[PDB]
Amino acid sequence: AAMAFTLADRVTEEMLADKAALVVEVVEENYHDAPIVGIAVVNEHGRFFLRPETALADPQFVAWLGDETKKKSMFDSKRAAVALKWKGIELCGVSFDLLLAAYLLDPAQGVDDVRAAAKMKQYEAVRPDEAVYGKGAKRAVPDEPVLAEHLVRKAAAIWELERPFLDELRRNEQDRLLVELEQPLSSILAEMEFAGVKVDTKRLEQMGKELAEQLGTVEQRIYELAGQEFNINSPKQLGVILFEKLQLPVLKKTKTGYSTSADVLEKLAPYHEIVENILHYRQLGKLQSTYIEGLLKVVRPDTKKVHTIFNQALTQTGRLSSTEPNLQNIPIRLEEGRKIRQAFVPSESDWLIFAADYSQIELRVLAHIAEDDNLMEAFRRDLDIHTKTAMDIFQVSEDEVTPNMRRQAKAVNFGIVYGISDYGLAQNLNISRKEAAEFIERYFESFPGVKRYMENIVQEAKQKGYVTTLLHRRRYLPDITSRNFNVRSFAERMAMNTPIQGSAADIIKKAMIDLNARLKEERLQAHLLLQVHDELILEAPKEEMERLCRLVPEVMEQAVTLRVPLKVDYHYGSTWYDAK
DNA sequence: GCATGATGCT
DNA sequence: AGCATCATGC
Repeated sequence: AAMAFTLADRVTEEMLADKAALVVEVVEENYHDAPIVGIAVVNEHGRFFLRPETALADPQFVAWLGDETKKKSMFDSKRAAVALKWKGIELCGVSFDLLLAAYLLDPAQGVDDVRAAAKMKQYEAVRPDEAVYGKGAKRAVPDEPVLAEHLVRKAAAIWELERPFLDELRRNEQDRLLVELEQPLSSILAEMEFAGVKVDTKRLEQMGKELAEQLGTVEQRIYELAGQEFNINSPKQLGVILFEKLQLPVLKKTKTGYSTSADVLEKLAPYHEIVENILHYRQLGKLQSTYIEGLLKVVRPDTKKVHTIFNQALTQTGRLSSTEPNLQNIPIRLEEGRKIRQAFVPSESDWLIFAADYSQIELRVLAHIAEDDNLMEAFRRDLDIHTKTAMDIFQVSEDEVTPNMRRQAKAVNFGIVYGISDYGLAQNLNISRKEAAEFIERYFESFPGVKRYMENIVQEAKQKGYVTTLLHRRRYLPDITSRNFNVRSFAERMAMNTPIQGSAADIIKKAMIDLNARLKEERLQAHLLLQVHDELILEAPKEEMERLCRLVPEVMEQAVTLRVPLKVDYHYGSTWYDAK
């Protein structure tokens, strides 16, 4: 039974009411400089569909869009906001975003369209986007009658679902999390994505050139050591040359066939000169394929800029994800990949890259939530946490902790974070489980408060059905009651870890909001470019560096008040590579 | 078209 | 942990 609506030929005053559900449809997944396919407005006066060419050319409609006092409820308003920024139009007054409300209520649902969110409340009078647009190749905008009905039905759902969603968010004590955190953050992310990051493609093209040289050299060497040419990129052909032709030991297998996993080849290293070349070849290869060739594909030729899209409603912990390209995983660990960061430059002459990062925010958050005296005292002293952990679990003085001891205490801290899995520890430390488990027990002896928190949180997750973060983000853990050891075990590790990774996500999001408010009050030209989980990257005139050196760390450190201090380090330079 | 398995980051 | 991407290959 079709839904009633006016298929408008011109904008009317009726369509410019004080409150409305608004749909500004951008069908391309990547909404940067993309077409707006149609518009729908549902308010107390009715339902309307507007062709974009006419409404976006109407001064009253554009003014209504930018009027902060004209409240709009939408689904993924960041997508619309950015598609409109590319058209020189400002979107304001978005007081409710259904995608974000759904995400906060339950991130595991995987809500990615209005139909998915509506189903959460037994509302199914709207179709899934995939159903009307199709998938991949066959994707396509349908004819106006079909298109117009779909947009109006989506707008009507938002109009109807706003109250029940806000009601549940309030019961969950998540209303402010939505209104004061995620929604204001959405607008900040829109500015970042729209601004983009400048790329020195000539540099990138020079690197790919040398990398192509190296690659070819290591690849030929590998054919020598193997005695024949094969597809090094095929773990299949790889596994046969290593474990059959060269008879290397099988220390590990995969579902079917052999495992050429990274650390397996690490173990194999000692036996053959070919293993080191395959690992090096894999390193240069990832650099070439993903970070030179892949990057170059998404750079806009007109501006030499790259515009990521931050998925704000995907992760189970409250973290953001980044795509097309992923700017949260640019190489930094090994020096050869790190050089890729030389290609990321300021978008204006005489401007520089400024990067600030939290120092151990997770362990600091853990010290705070577990209220572990030893852990809190360690951060209050701003101690090297890995040396301090080594001192404690190995029972030696700072003087006697050796590099191998620190590396292992560091391994327990890296693991500790993510629910401290001893099976995974043992593999990381390449030790037996009984030994890994021994490390863990010595940790809990030294950090009793952390032990108690892990126990208490697992009990809570069981009792309530979910765990929450500092700012009330929530994660349901149905598997924590499983009678299957493994399944139940993972959920218990999520119960321990989510409040840690999730609260750190909360903290840095609030810092971003606080920072932009300060940057504006100061009328600084400096602005955010990226966020990579525990660090913020900006660019600004070289003349603003000194003010930034003082402003950025302070805002980040003061975003929330914990039982221990928050510490932020920062650097700046002429390329991302130099902001170190 | 997909998943498998691999590397990259926090 | 759990994100995103890319090459293979069925």
